Amino acid sequence: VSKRAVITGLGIVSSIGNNQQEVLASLREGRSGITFSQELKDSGMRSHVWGNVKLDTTGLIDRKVVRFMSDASIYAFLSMEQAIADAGLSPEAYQNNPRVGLIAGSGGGSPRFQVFGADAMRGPRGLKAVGPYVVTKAMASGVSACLATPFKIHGVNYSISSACATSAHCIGNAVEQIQLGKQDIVFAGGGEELCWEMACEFDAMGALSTKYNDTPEKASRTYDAHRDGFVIAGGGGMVVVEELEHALARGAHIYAEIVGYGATSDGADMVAPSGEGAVRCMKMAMHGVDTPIDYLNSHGTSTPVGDVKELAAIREVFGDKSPAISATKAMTGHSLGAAGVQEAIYSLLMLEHGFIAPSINIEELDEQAAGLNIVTETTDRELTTVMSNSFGFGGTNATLVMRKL
Amino acid sequence: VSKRAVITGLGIVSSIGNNQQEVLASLREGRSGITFSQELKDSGMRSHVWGNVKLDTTGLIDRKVVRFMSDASIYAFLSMEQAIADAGLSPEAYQNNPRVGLIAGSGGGSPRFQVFGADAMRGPRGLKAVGPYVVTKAMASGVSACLATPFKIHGVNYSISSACATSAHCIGNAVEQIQLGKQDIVFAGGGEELCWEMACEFDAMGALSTKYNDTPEKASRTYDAHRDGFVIAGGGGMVVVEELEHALARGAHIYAEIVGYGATSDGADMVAPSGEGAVRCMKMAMHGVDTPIDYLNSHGTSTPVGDVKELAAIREVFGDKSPAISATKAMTGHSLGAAGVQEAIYSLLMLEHGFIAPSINIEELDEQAAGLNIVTETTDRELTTVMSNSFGFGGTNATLVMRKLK
Amino acid sequence: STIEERVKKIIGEQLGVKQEEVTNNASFVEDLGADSLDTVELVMALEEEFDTEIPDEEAEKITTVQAAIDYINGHQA
Amino acid sequence: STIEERVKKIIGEQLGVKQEEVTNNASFVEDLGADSLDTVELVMALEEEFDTEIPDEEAEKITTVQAAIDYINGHQ
Ligand SMILES: *[C@@H](C(=O)CCCCCCCC)[C@@H](O)C(=O)NCCNC(=O)CCNC(=O)[C@H](O)C(C)(C)COP(*)(=O)O
Ligand SMILES: *[C@@H](C(=O)CCCCCCCC)[C@@H](O)C(=O)NCCNC(=O)CCNC(=O)[C@H](O)C(C)(C)COP(*)(=O)O
Repeated sequence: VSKRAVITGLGIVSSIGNNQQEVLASLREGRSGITFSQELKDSGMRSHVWGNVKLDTTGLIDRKVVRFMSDASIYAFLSMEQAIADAGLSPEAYQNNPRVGLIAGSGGGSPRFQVFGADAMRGPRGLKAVGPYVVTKAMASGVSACLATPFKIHGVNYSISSACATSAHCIGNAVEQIQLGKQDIVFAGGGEELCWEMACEFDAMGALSTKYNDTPEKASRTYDAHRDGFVIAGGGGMVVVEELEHALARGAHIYAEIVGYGATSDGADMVAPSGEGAVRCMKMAMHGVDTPIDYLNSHGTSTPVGDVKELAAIREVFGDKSPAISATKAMTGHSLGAAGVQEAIYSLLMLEHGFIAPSINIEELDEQAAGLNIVTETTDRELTTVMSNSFGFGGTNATLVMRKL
Repeated sequence: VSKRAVITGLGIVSSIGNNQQEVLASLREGRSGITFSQELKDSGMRSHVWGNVKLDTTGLIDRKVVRFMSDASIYAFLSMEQAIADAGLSPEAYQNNPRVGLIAGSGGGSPRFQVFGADAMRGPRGLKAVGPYVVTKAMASGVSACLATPFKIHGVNYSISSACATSAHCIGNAVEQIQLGKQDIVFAGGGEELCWEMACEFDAMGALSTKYNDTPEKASRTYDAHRDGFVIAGGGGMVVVEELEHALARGAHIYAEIVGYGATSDGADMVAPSGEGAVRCMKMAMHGVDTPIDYLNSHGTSTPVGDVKELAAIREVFGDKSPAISATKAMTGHSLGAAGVQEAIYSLLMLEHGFIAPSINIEELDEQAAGLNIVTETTDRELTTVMSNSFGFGGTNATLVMRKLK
Repeated sequence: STIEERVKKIIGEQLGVKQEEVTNNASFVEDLGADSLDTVELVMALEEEFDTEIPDEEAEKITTVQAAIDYINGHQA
Repeated sequence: STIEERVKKIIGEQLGVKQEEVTNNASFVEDLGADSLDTVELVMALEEEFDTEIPDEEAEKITTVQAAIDYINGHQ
């Protein structure tokens, strides 16, 4: 028989909380992670906001392992430790075990350290200034390599990259490993650094927010008529995807089962979605799921184009049976590769603690958002089935559907 | 875990050939693809040799398509064009088709273009010098995004990245998608660009060959006792992974069935292999395979640390029944992210054309190759089952086993 | 005028979107085969050609061949 | 900070060891847990700290803190 996959542990470092407790509080309160960045302004950009991680990471991780890591790996690492703790896994349980694996990625590796390495090459010292550690900080697989090694992972070990769907495809791929019976546990998630080196390339396409540099907590404002792009964010998240029989036999806490995973492709435009991909993606995630979506964490990035196409696709999927929607990115900003796992965790906390978090900074709605149930006030509700979406450049789409046992 | 998966088409852009016919000829002749590199020497680098792709790409790709692409995406796009034609596939069959996906990656996105967009931003024009196309070029998923979009792919779409195992894991995951019955066809492969910006990061580690810059074709010399590091290379490759019944019912040409896929982790050293994880990876890929491995395409990068550890692991798995072994990187150099699929392609061409390609440049064979059958001259042989290993930094291991169809 | 601006713009736009003979009523997207990023890039090209920086609120409006000529003729440089 | 104090701070920060467990006769590899990439980074930091170049031939000969301290003393 094909197996079932459940979430038995989570960890997160995000612009709105350094662990799941801080995040739970933020979600209930609609607290913004967005702040003004003197680094973005000093670089020459027109976006001066960001969802930064509010934590000095200097010296938190052992020298011998942190020497290989860029910030994406740092955040994913710290998230992993919390997830291992949450799942109640001892070292003997998950280390040196061929049935325990890890799939975790970033959207962009480390632009900061690819730039460092070249800047140092071109200087007076040459190779001597580069150092022997840039490759592992810059490779696209840094997040998985820098965690699989110190945590003694013996099973699957690789990253998925799919732009801003990255960490949701990681979770989905981890579920398929469980389903195929190849792994008992897979740590799944990702991380993303926060730096002008990569922010400025988004500004050059005019995708970031330019108008609210003086009012940072308002710049990210999904579904609002005067949204002017997304607020870039950094951070990390990790969940423990576990086979159901294995979780039961060890007495684990089960947040939820993953009952659906959709992954589709638009095959259309390189930077704007098609909605058609999203429709099939949510549909394939709901396939065989005999309960309704009680809550839907949208992808919603506060972009002109993005927010509408997803509401359109949402409207086509659900008929007169629409569920509630909020864009937590209105509080958090957009962590890119780490977005999917973080939003999976926000959705899991809404399910565990029976509320719906609000989409904030909607002063004036958008006409296309009519008839839809965009929850803008924290609301207590017994949720049973939740759904989260992530989309990315290149027309890549991911959907996860999560249900209580 | 029940559908069977075959390769029905392939394409490749490589230091030893711009298509499979040229690649076949180099493989049989033991021809080197390594040349001296002005760019590398100019950068300050100690390694002045590389496996460059010898191809003028001017005009090969539509302007509205190539504007989004780094070199890695270019090589993979050209490889995919080849593979679609080689599979006998027309747009009506594979485009706008939800049962057709793409899994293809790079080891490092585009270091050249991340340094570009940063060199520009810090220059006079700032944001306008950067321009609006740098994200798709530098993002890690650029290879998959820049192909799935113009080929109108509708099924799965994402990259796997695992350092130098990248495109082998892509093929493996393509196979699992067929096995799970979620896809009828998955294009799987990868590409990597070739640039000082990335190569100097390897030079700084001590990872690259530096002692043979005067004789570039002898720098890559896996299993040679005086090997001194790998020779960086670039390129792309793509194979068409297809569900078996589907292939048979359309009269496809089938190169081989993918009968094994291993994917493990060392959990030990960030940059040196444990060998223990490779043993499990090769063992995992051989599971349920009732025919012996006739030929093994090792990862074999020409590193002092790397080559012997993999030989030790091959000994452990095979014991006194060594398959024929050769390291094609001694000819081709190391294409990083693209290495897996290109070596899967070489192994498929050895299987289709009945020969073992030579492990070149072995003047003095390392004392640790004892009891291993390292083939140093082209050998015509009817092969049935071949294996290919790929390893990466971070202790990541992949193995593919490919077998002729009964 | 035409060779003062209209022709020059017209040259700019035909090389940008890759097209031949662009008509004064043409829409970059609806007629000339462009998208958002092409037009972002076309604005840059019109800035190099005339040594001027086009404001954001104005560049937002430059989506037809006439909107391009009208902007360069009706302002500075 | 003299030659010795600077040398031990470099060693200490990079190998993650308190600047008192840096014995003068400690071996980077045997006593302070350096691996081959630590060896590259340590030599590169020392080279930068004292503007001296250390050929590979010399760097293999330096197995101890004191040999490093002695190498820096006798080149400039
Ligand atoms: C993230 C993403 O997918 C791409 C970047 C991730 C990797 C970074 C690596 C750097 C080295 C977000 O862009 C995202 O979530 N995208 C998914 C779709 N959402 C969305 O809101 C669409 C965004 N598009 C637009 O804003 C316009 O369509 C745009 C930019 C094309 C304007 O041009 P035109 O359409 O007017
Ligand atoms: C490729 C790889 O895994 C990294 C890919 C990076 C992708 C692009 C990043 C852009 C910034 C090869 O490094 C590879 O295939 N590695 C796996 C095989 N290993 C191998 O051959 C041995 C490697 N290690 C060593 O040779 C030594 O460990 C060395 C010289 C690095 C340090 O010496 P110390 O251990 O004695």
